[PDB]
Amino acid sequence: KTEWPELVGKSVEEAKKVILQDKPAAQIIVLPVGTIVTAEYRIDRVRLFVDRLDNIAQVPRVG
Amino acid sequence: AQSVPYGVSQIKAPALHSQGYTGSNVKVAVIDSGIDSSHPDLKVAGGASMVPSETNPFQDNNSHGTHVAGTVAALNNSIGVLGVAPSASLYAVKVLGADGSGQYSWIINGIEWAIANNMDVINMSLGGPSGSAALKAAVDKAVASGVVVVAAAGNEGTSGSSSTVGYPGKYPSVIAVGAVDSSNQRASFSSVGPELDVMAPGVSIQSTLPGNKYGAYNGTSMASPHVAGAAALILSKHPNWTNTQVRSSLENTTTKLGDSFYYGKGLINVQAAAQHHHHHH
Ligand SMILES: [Ca+2]
Ligand code: NA
Repeated sequence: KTEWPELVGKSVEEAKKVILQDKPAAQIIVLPVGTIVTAEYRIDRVRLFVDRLDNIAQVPRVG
Repeated sequence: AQSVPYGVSQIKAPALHSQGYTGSNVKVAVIDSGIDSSHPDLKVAGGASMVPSETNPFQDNNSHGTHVAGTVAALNNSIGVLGVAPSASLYAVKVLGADGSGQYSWIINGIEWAIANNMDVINMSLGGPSGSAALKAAVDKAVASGVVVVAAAGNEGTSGSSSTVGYPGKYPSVIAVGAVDSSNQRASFSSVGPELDVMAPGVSIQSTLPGNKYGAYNGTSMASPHVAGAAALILSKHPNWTNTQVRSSLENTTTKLGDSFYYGKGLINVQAAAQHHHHHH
């Protein structure tokens, strides 16, 4: 599993819990939706983009 | 002893170096997380930070901008790696904080700094899935002003028939760069779409890291600075060529790979780009 479309619209807390069940060594970083980010590919990372309510606003994916 | 990372050889940069051209006097802004100016294999000529809480552009608290900078311009000496354009005048334009993210306004402020400071080339190893009118206006302004603007295509892989190229790569004024490996195969993560322009090496790319280190990173972020460095080599051999001409020289001399949706025009070849007459190999 490398993408979690079912997490869009969930809280950031639930998303973290679910991703760590699937990928327990994941390096999770929470960032604001609508920012620009580095374009390097990190197999261990999952960025979580949240809206101003701290809900997931983009499909989480590995990279 | 110095090592030449495979991707510098793969794009044929050593052919320009043997002609005597290394990017001298070309100003390249690395619009990114900063550049560690204390690295002995980098020479940073100047810069500025647009990140409100990280005011020193010469401190890279992430590592990414230092790695990108080394692919553009790591020094030609007896240490570390060799950059594509090892004599380029390298500018650290910090618009991303330690966590690798920045606000659109910070990126635009860095593009505006680059225009005001007469940069010849901008590298943006960064992106997001949405544009903004203000971002499009900043990149279009830089190009109208004569700057070669290069960006990573993004690492969003495929999504059926949909484009997955991010912004600012996706804007027509920006050269969007995808990633291949040493066999010229597209990296599985490399974004795709009709906005993909050219490819460059983006798998297991050795470059400079903060605190006098080196390491291999992956990404369209790694591919983009091969093209920004190639633009600086081309301008050092043809200092009057416009950004329009530099862009066309790179596009018109790629080694064609697969379908353009996945590979754009193919792998850049800076030896062929820097000739007067251009064709694909
Ligand atoms: Ca060196
Ligand atoms: Na583009």
